Amino acid sequence: MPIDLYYVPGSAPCRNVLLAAKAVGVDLNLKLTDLKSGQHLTPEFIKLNPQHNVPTLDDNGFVLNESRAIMTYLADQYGKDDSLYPKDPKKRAKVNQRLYFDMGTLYQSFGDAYYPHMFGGAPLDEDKKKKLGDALVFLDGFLEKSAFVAGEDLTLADLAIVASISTIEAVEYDLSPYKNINSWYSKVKAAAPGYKEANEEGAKGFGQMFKAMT
Amino acid sequence: PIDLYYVPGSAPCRNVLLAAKAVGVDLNLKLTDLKSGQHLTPEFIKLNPQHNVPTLDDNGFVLNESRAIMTYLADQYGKDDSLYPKDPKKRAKVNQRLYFDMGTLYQSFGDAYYPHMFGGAPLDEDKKKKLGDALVFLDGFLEKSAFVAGEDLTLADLAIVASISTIEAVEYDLSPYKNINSWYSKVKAAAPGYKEANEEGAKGFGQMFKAMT
Ligand SMILES: N[C@@H](CCC(=O)N[C@@H](CS)C(=O)NCC(=O)O)C(=O)O
Ligand SMILES: N[C@@H](CCC(=O)N[C@@H](CS)C(=O)NCC(=O)O)C(=O)O
Repeated sequence: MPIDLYYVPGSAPCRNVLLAAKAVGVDLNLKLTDLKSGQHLTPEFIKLNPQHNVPTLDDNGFVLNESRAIMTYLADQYGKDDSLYPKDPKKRAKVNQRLYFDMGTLYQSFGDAYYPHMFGGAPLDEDKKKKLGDALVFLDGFLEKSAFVAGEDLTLADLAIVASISTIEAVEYDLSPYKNINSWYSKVKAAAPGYKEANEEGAKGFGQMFKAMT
Repeated sequence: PIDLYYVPGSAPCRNVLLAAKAVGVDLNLKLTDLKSGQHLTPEFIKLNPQHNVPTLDDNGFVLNESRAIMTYLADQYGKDDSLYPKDPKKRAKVNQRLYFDMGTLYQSFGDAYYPHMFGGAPLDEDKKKKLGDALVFLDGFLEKSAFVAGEDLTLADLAIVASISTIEAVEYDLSPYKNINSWYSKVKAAAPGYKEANEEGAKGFGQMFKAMT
């Protein structure tokens, strides 16, 4: 059977996976799982994934959540060669490093600053914004030294980080200080297969939803 | 030589010290005093611009992010496939649990305790509750598997045991979680070098907590 992906388009973690699947060359059967209306909280979804979250991959009964685990699973299980996620232990470690940066530092700080404001009606906190800036400073630093985030080729880590950066852009955060981010971002938009469909449109939709909600 | 810049009370540092024991990698430990800015010297920053620990320096190859260092030691020096299986599906279960550990378990612990320990803030019982939720999910994982990602000790058990030992050290109450507690016993015994790598640092962290608290 085709591999199912339970997802919503505006979700950056979901876009991580959409991008990885396009880059690897995997067709997914997309199962829209609307969170507003609780589709992740049905009895059948809970049974599939006790954490009741998207993305959830179901590859013919093999089920994963965690976007970044899903990305590397697709790449190793279905990739034609290892360019997007090298077998070499050192190059692979660099990609993993930046995937953890993306989760724990970049995307975490974005969510910390923006989700309570968007979903909880909380004031946008300047201290929290600052910490998202600090994360952007680091990423700009990475990209000063290398063409892509984990080295000289586009890898899974650029795909996750672009999903996060496009989301940060979509809430109208000012990316103008980060010249290396900006140059890289243009490069990834052109290089990442299926960029516009897998990421750009969902990110733009997130931005619309942010405006509406705030 | 393979250097580790660290402090022992840090759960992310213990993540690595555990992995290093399990894989069988000797590390030259370089204690890094954070309170006096040793991670902020020019030399450090040159090595790791994020100025954080753990930092690994494997003969000039530099990494930060504990969980990436863990899987690097296995990938580069590993002799036991069962610790971090090469099979893509088994490996993905290990990876899934590592991301659970950073993004759900340890995240929710840090959100609940760090503001209090490091910010003077009072403990928010709703944030503690979200840590509870993460522990509920973990306890569930362990209902139908011996270890967090399958039937063998893996790198994911080692990260999660660093996290749970930290959670225990702040006197959070783990008695409701029967599967976590059974698993925790097993890992303390199964993980090579567990006391050296993890116990004293978790105890240290707990003392620090009690002092700052
Ligand atoms: N760390 C996870 C995050 C997944 C996540 O945050 N999903 C959100 C949507 S963006 C969700 O499904 N929330 C519903 C829930 O957890 O109840 C990943 O990378 O996949
Ligand atoms: N996600 C990183 C977190 C590392 C981390 O937060 N280290 C702390 C100690 S527990 C630190 O070095 N803080 C100093 C700083 O960030 O400037 C990992 O897993 O290694």
